[PDB]
Amino acid sequence: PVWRFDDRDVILYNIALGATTKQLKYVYENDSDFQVIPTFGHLITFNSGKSQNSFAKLLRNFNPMLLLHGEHYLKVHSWPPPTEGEIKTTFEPIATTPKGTNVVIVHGSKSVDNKSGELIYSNEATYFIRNCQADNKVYADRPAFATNQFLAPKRAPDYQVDVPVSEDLAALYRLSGDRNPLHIDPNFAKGAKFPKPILHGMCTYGLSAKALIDKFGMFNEIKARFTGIVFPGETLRVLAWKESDDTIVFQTHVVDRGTIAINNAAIKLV
Amino acid sequence: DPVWRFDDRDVILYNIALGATTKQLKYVYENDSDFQVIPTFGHLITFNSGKSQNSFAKLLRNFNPMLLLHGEHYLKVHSWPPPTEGEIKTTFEPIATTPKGTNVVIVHGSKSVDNKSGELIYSNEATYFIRNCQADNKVYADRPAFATNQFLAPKRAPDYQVDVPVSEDLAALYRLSGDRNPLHIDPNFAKGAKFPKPILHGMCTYGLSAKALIDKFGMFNEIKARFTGIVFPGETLRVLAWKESDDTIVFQTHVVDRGTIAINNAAIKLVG
Repeated sequence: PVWRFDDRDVILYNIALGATTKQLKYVYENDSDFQVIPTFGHLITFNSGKSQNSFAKLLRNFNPMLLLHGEHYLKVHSWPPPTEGEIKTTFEPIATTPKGTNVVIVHGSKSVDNKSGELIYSNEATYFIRNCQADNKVYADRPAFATNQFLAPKRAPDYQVDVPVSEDLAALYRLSGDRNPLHIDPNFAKGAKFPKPILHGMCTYGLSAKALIDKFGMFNEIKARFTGIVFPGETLRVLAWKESDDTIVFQTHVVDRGTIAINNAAIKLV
Repeated sequence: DPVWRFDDRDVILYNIALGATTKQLKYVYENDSDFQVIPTFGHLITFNSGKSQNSFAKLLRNFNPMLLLHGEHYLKVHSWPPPTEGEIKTTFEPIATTPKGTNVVIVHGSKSVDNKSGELIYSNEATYFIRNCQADNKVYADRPAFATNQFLAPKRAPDYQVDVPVSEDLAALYRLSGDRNPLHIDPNFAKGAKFPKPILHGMCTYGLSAKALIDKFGMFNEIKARFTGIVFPGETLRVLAWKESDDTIVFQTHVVDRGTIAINNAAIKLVG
């Protein structure tokens, strides 16, 4: 499963996460510090054309409409990550945990440089699937950062920033690979008992990641739990605590409805 | 002859850069029943290949690519509606050349066909104005009347007007459609080309104008315009339009912030 990407993918993605023309490092391929926002590494999901669904063989009675992306963990192993090239992704289940009539699956991936074999990204996605059966198995150990609950300490946030979400952001963001109609088609969305189309959880995650970098600098590890929906046109509020020399704990709040979109989350600074 | 392979992603990215939003899913969602492309999309072969820029620098002397300015553009869509995906093959043929002092005015033509059928999709006539250059004085082919029509704005007040904000970040998005010229994003190159800061692509202004016109008047299959003034990211456009027959909408594009004219001598031909 090979994915060839270039500066156009990088810039399209960076802009979707709020990169501006003031930040030429994000939007301009000839800038001396031209760079990709590291959450870009998850996009192998949409460019590893069939292989991505390899966890399904371990499931029974699997209905895709009943699947939820509950957690995501990403690591960058080669700093800084590349802004162009060719990467090969290997997918492997990490764990399956039967829970009543449902299953929690942890699905792992590793993306390497296709012309040297150098490890670039790794991802661990946690999926929650209703009305599904599976074996109770553990295929691999997980990094501490991936399973850390990252509870916000009982003090004031060291940082707070508001991030308006364009009413049209999902329309742009989906060009990075995820075409799910839930994020764009009102008929589909309302048909699915949503008030209107929702923003991609990974876009919320990225937006959060970008905002945190503007303040705290770059990170090579990120983990978060998805706890609530976000609508385009709404405003996100990122609350952040500096919890070690290494580690920024955060939450992403939705101002307009007084909910929480991202919780149990942190980044590890380079 | 360069082969251009494009898909829904290119179309939506282009359409969004021209101000298309989720209020108009026909421009921004590929599974919309009316999914379509704003037809200026057909010009992109002008900037998105190497044989599109080296194929005319062929009668050029002392050419600097950074000293290039786009002066007029004509586009015709021959196959309606324009495809939202496919493979297109383009042939470039010189139309005319002229020295004007130490600079050079060049009219360069192109025809774009489907790569699977040989069917004519788009025709383009670009007019370039290049600073600090030198060339022969020549004329190689005839031109459609619509391309050389001066389309003088009628003396009456416009039949229609609308303002179009230009995001400070729009050139960064627009250039992803193919024209990477650093003049539109890098202050160093913009000043190298004698502008105070990066300028918006002439073709983005052109396309923003086209999009506003379509919203009011419907689809067109033929467009021509003269570029007469710079536009900076962050400024506000004003499209002025005059209905000049059941067929033809004459327009100008003004810059509200500085009281200048960015596009003049311009019109579209409405589809049937």
